[PDB]
Amino acid sequence: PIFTVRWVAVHTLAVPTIFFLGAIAAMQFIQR
Amino acid sequence: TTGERPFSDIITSVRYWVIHSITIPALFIAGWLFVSTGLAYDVFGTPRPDSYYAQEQRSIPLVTDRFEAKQQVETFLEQLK
Amino acid sequence: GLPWYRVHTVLINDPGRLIAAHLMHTALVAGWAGSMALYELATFDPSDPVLNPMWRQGMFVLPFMARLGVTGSWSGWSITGETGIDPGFWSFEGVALAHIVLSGLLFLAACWHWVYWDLELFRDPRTGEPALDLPKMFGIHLFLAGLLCFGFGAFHLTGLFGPGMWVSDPYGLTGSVQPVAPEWGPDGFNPYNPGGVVAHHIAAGIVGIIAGLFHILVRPPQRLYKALRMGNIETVLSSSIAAVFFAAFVVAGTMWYGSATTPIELFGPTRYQWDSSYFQQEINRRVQASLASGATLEEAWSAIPEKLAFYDYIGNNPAKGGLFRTGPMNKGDGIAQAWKGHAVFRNKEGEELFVRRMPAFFESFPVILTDKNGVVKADIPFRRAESKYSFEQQGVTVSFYGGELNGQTFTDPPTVKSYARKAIFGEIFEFDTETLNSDGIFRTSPRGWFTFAHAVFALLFFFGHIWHGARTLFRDVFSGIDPELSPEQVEWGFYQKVGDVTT
Amino acid sequence: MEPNPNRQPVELNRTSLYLGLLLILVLALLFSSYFFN
Amino acid sequence: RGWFDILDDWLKRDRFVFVGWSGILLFPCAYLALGGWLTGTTFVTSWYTHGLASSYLEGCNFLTVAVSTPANSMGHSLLLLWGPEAQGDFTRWCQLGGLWTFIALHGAFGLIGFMLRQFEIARLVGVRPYNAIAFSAPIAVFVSVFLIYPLGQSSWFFAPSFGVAAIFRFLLFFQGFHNWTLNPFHMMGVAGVLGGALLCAIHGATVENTLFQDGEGASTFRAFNPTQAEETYSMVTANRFWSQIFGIAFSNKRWLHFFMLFVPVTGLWMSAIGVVGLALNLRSYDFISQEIRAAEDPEFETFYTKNLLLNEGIRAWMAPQDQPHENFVFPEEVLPRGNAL
Amino acid sequence: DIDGIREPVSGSLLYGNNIITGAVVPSSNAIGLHFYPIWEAASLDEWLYNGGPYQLI
Amino acid sequence: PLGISGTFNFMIVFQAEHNILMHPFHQLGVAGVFGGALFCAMHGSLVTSSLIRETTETESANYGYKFGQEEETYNIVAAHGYFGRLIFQYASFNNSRSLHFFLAAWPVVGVWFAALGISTMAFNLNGFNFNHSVIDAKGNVINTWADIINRANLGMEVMHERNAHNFPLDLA
Amino acid sequence: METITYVFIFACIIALFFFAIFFREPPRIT
Amino acid sequence: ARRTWLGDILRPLNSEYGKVAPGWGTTPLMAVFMGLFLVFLLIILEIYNSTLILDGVNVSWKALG
Amino acid sequence: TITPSLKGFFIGLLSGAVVLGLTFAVLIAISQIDKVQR
Amino acid sequence: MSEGGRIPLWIVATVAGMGVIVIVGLFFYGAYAGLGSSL
Ligand code: CLA
Ligand code: CLA
Ligand code: CLA
Ligand code: CLA
Ligand SMILES: CCCCCCCCCCCCCCCC(=O)OC[C@H](COP(=O)(O)OC[C@@H](O)CO)OC(=O)CCCCCCCCCCCCCCC
Ligand SMILES: CC1=C(/C=C/C(C)=C/C=C/C(C)=C/C=C/C=C(C)/C=C/C=C(C)/C=C/C2=C(C)CCCC2(C)C)C(C)(C)CCC1
Ligand SMILES: CC1=C(/C=C/C(C)=C/C=C/C(C)=C/C=C/C=C(C)/C=C/C=C(C)/C=C/C2=C(C)CCCC2(C)C)C(C)(C)CCC1
Ligand SMILES: [Ca+2]
Ligand SMILES: [Ca+2]
Ligand SMILES: [Cl-]
Ligand SMILES: [Cl-]
Ligand SMILES: [Fe+2]
Ligand SMILES: [Mg+2]
Repeated sequence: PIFTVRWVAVHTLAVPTIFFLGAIAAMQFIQR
Repeated sequence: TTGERPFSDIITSVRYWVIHSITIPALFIAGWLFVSTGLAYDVFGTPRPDSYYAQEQRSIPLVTDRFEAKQQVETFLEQLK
Repeated sequence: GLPWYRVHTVLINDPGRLIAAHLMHTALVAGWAGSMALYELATFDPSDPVLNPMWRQGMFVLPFMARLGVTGSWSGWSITGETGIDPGFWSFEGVALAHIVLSGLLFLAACWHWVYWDLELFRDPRTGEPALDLPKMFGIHLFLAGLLCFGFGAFHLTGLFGPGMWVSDPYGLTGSVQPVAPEWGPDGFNPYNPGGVVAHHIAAGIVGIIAGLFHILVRPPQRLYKALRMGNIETVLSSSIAAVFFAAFVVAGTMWYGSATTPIELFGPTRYQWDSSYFQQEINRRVQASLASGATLEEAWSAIPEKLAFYDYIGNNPAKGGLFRTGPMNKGDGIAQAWKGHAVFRNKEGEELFVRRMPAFFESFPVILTDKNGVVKADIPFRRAESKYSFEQQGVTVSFYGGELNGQTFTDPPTVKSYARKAIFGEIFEFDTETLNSDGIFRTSPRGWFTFAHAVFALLFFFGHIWHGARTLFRDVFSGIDPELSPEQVEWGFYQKVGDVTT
Repeated sequence: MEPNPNRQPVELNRTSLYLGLLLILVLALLFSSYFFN
Repeated sequence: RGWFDILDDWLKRDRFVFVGWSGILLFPCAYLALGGWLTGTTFVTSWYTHGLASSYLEGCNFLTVAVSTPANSMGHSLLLLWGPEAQGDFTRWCQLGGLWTFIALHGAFGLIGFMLRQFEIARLVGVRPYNAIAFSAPIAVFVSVFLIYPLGQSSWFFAPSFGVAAIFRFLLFFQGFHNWTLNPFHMMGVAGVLGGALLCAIHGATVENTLFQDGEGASTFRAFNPTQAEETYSMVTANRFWSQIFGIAFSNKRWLHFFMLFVPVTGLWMSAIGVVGLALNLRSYDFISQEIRAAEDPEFETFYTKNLLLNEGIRAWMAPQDQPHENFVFPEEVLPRGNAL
Repeated sequence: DIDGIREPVSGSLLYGNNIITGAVVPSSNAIGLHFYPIWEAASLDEWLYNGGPYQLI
Repeated sequence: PLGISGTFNFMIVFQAEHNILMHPFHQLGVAGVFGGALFCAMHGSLVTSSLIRETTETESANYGYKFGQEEETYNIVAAHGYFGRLIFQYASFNNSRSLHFFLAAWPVVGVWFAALGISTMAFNLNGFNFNHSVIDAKGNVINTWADIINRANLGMEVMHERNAHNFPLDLA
Repeated sequence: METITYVFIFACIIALFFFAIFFREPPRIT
Repeated sequence: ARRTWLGDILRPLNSEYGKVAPGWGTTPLMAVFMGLFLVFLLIILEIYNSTLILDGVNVSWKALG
Repeated sequence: TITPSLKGFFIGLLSGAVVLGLTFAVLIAISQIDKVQR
Repeated sequence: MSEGGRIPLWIVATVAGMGVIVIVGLFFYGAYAGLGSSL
């Protein structure tokens, strides 16, 4: 189990980003 | 060189895409569900479209007391039937 | 030669002349204090501490003298409005004189230290080079600061041997210099408790003495000496500048929000007292207490001190000024003469109406009258053609209670409207606008001007800190980088640890 | 008296003079309206 | 030998992402400020603090989302999550505007972190710390606009809110209430920013158009080597060109580049001073002579008085919705309006 | 008369402006996009009233 | 208008009539001059930071460069070495030609777009309009910051040229 | 006197343009 | 350089330039004090800010009569 | 005694201490493992 | 297999880019439908 500073840096940004984009995508179909 | 393996070697690698063709759709779908199940609303206290006003009310539920603001918000939410 | 912005660097390895320069700076500052005090005494009008106190008159050093117990003039008056007082030597004039003389002496000492720069004291016994042992100097000077701080707390502020400090009631009606006991409980850290100021100086003084003795007796760790460049006086300049901008931000803060050391009788009320209608609330409380005790409206309102009413007026709000609107507040709305009394507005049906007050944000503000429940009942229309709430339509009248207009009622729309216009500023006053040729435009108080100056200076001094910290820690390269700077230290792949040539 | 060894000659070249005067004059052109108010 | 020295060794390794001692402060605070902004603009409302929708979840777009300031009633509360207002409740904390102070503060300490990074890397590489020094201007601007300015006003509410349209609103508010365009410190700011852009453009273009031919390619980018000793463009030809076009020209490369530091850095610092003034409403709002004349003379008109009319319009028409805690009710008849409009 | 409504706006220093308030004022809205050189005016006084300087400059 | 306050008048009325702040070309313009200022300071500070030592402490570092000298006066490898570590190695320009081209292109293109912003709002193709874009389930308008901007713009609109309009729409 | 002041400063600036251009220290190649 | 009576008296106070304690010396203790100082500042800040609210501590002009 | 906000103060204090402590424990541990060879 | 180059970078770029286009496109669609559409 070996991480690097770069792996961590990359993923702390990338993981939430994909998650958030999923959320926002979903939001496009919300109707009042 | 910094010591780590080049990104263009990784994002063209089969291993990388094996990992991420699973992890990326999974994360995406998870965020999707975070919204579509309505959990986001309840985590962040965000009004649903039917929850900005009670039916005949037309005044913003503006917080006016610093130290019982929590209670004031709870009261406002109670006022939505 | 030296560029113009580096001329003073000739002082860096010349302790004697550095002391001369510092002496000259001190002389200049002391002289400024003396001069400023003299100018203020030459312009200050002591005849009305109620409606014309110092903070209305653009007084800046007068309140600092008053704060620590200098309240009287050799001419016989005092800032609390007393007569036939003997202030002793330490009148405002005495303080000024003292500062002037101090200035003179510091000037002469500067000359002497400048001419006799080459003192043995400044030389290192070993090398014979100019050398200041800055860590021990820090010990000595901290010890001194501690003794002086402690003494100020224990003798001056307590009144044990000294005058005490300015204190007042929560509405700044009855301020005076009093001895203050230290407060040793948690309320000691309440900014509005003077006892806390006393306790502070006693305890922090003691701590200063002990830490001073430590810094006198214990040499710095090699690692700290190296890391902070304790052989380089510029390091001291950097950290001193940091401490100073910290301090400057703090005094800006307590001047703007108020504390026990920024009394409203010396510096004027705060903007937040207007925001929260502090004085209006106290006034209404007194009036209601009076009515409940059986007084008539005229009686209840006439029992309100002019001073209290004057605090409830936006012309005294320090957040109503202008950067280039110069001089005393009196130069704007005028020299306050008298409270006109409380204006009560009513419509043709006798409902009491209340003028919506101007918030500090607004240079101009409309005139709108509501009932107790906030329903609009009257106003001054812009467009007239579809007006529903004009004073004429609604039959608005105004009656006055207390003050000069007590018992009077006005019914003609122009007059009623004029007083309404004044009512957006809070309580209404008569002003002398001819004496200073006042222009009717609000100016800020010394609370405002002080806060401005010190927030700006603090911020600039942040840059000073950064610059001199940089100069200290990068002394080796500040004429340029090493001409043979190997392409293995600045490039990648060569070293494990950055900078470290051995890896 | 021994001469002080810490002394240094001072310089302002012509270009610095022109820059400085430009700065002063333009600052004055800017702030004067506010000075007259 | 010695955990401190071992740790220092590790922190300062030349890895893809330099960490440093400064990184210990920088990375968490910057990550939290950015993360806070993305979380808030994606999911969080401003209903209870402003009467505003402010997230993608509510239907806002990129231009209109924001993490908004707390309600005016919060004063200058730190609004800590575990503080007396939210009392540990994350949801209420979001509803009370906790994310605004979260982002402003983690962001401030993050800026401290970054400037410290600039110092640490400069020190390790062996160059002078002018980059950090220059970063003092962003610092001054952030601190004066996001911290000092609201601290002078009634509350955090009047701080800028973190969003595109929110920032635009901040601009228009400053015009209407502060007459900020009239302020000589803002003007110096503008001169530094536009002058900076001018220098960027003109310097870049000049270097690119006085290049020596150092290769045979018609694309001239390949004809450069980082280790080469020679200047890649002609300072002499550049100097003659500008001397003949504009009358004056740089002749000293070192002065040119220092000046490029000096202009925008000095500009931003001056604007910061102006904003510190505005914290106290200490505005450059009026010219008194103008007002005395115009008050006495109904035919005297300048662009200054015209702009004050515009400001009065802004204040009257925007205040009731922009300042809901005041509960402003301005009847139609008191709204200032010109003919017809 | 910038907006062509006989409401003349003062731009110059001698007529009550400082450096910040002063301006050469745009030509009249009654002119619109019409070419208004000096020789189209009946006089320099007319020319000045209608903002001729602006167009020339 | 050819004057300082007149320039501000122009800006405010422009905002009333075109919502220029919400126009992407003006936003690109802002990115251009903010960016220009940033890169100006950045470049200045990096080159300044990597000047080769040619002077003593009592003289200006500028005397270390002589007009027309053939050698570059600073260490671009040191400068790049700092900048790449400050971000990551590849955001940095090691090529001075590409770097200076960027310095030219960013503000020039951004300002081109600013110019086109004014020039197309000239034909009343205006900034984004999200006035009342968010509505709740009943149909109540939920204001966004766009709607507050609209309140300010309304103030400007109704007050400007207060005696010039006789008809309800300001159509030019 | 205000007008005189503004015009004076402006005039000094133009004069300075003249000297800065035609009476600059001449650039010299080494 | 010139000796004076007062110079002679003051001499020992400016005679240990550059003298240091070995290694880290009292740095740990210093660290402790700095920490305590930080906590102290956090406390008075939060009290002034009404983020920390204490019995008998009324942070208002209405503190004392 | 201990008000709610004082309790909260202790909670924030402790939270921050735990964060800094964990951070430094981890950093020191990693640095101990991943030593620079000289 | 962590072998770097097994998938041609131009295909990766094309696919990724098309993806970006798709998602941004979905967001712009969302500007005209549902919440934020003004309808
Ligand atoms: C010689 C003794 C002496 C005495 C008794 C006075 C007395 C006075 N001075 Mg004068 N003055 C003096 C010397 C003196 N001065 C000198 C040498 C100078 C030139 C520098 C001045 C320049 C001066 C000015 C410009 C002004 C005065 C003013 C005054 C009056 C208000 C004082 C005040 O509010 O200070 C407030 C003092 C402080 C807030 C002290 C700050 C202490 C900092 C925070 C210490 C930080 C560093 C320290 C080492 C930290 C660690 C300490 C440790 C214990 C922990 C008062 C009558 C005021 C006045 O009314 O003029 C008419 C005023 O404006 N003085
Ligand atoms: C700590 C600083 C300070 C503060 C807060 C005060 C506060 C006050 N003074 Mg005092 N005073 C001071 C120092 C201070 N003074 C000094 C040093 C002197 C000697 C010059 C005086 C002499 C003095 C006199 C003679 C009088 C006052 C008066 C007053 C009162 C009115 C102030 C006013 O109109 O300001 C107006 C403020 C401004 C117009 C702001 C100026 C901002 C400058 C010009 C900006 C400069 C920018 C710079 C050039 C840019 C460089 C750019 C480059 C880096 C690129 C107010 C209580 C008046 C009073 O009422 O006394 C009874 C009064 O008559 N003061
Ligand atoms: C305790 C405060 C303090 C002290 C003792 C110093 C001392 C020094 N500074 Mg530092 N500095 C400070 C604070 C201080 N600074 C602050 C607050 C800033 C930000 C404004 C700076 C920014 C700064 C820079 C950028 C530089 C220095 C430099 C220097 C060195 C040469 C100074 C010189 O010869 O100027 C001579 C100055 C003049 C001949 C004219 C200056 C006129 C000013 C601009 C306006 C007039 C102000 C007026 C006279 C007094 C107002 C005082 C009051 C309002 C505060 C010297 C060691 C220089 C250096 O490092 O040299 C190697 C250098 O380049 N300082
Ligand atoms: C170094 C990185 C860092 C920094 C500088 C900050 C800073 C901040 N955070 Mg953030 N945060 C961080 C990382 C960081 N955070 C991380 C990693 C997370 C996720 C876990 C968070 C999650 C977070 C949340 C949810 C919140 C904050 C909040 C805050 C603010 C208030 C914090 C506070 O009051 O602490 C108080 C505690 C300390 C400062 C600890 C001090 C420990 C002392 C020094 C020990 C002393 C020992 C002593 C010397 C020993 C003496 C012995 C003797 C007794 C015998 C402050 C700006 C709050 C905020 O933003 O409000 C709006 C908030 O709600 N943070
Ligand atoms: C083609 C795109 C047109 C707009 C951008 C034009 C680039 C140059 C504009 C700045 C000129 C500054 C003054 C001249 C400065 C100067 O003298 O430049 C010189 C520089 C180098 O010249 P060379 O002679 O080596 O190459 C140009 C020719 O000779 C062909 O080899 O020119 C270029 O690099 C042109 C590159 C264009 C390649 C296409 C660029 C695409 C840019 C896309 C931007 C879209 C952004 C959308 C908004 C977000
Ligand atoms: C010698 C002698 C003597 C005498 C002394 C004297 C007489 C002194 C004086 C002194 C003085 C009398 C001093 C003064 C000073 C002053 C000052 C030092 C000032 C300064 C100022 C400033 C610095 C300012 C600035 C500014 C301006 C101008 C504008 C606005 C802004 C500002 C504020 C920044 C005797 C007999 C004692 C004895 C011994 C010997
Ligand atoms: C707050 C808080 C916190 C934190 C959190 C975090 C840290 C988060 C993060 C988050 C994140 C990290 C997120 C992310 C997101 C992202 C996104 C959302 C993105 C998007 C993008 C886009 C949309 C793109 C666009 C574009 C551009 C920009 C340009 C190019 C083109 C395009 C169009 C593509 C904690 C827990 C401590 C506690 C509580 C509070
Ligand atoms: Ca529905
Ligand atoms: Ca008059
Ligand atoms: Cl207009
Ligand atoms: Cl019309
Ligand atoms: Fe360059
Ligand atoms: Mg939608």
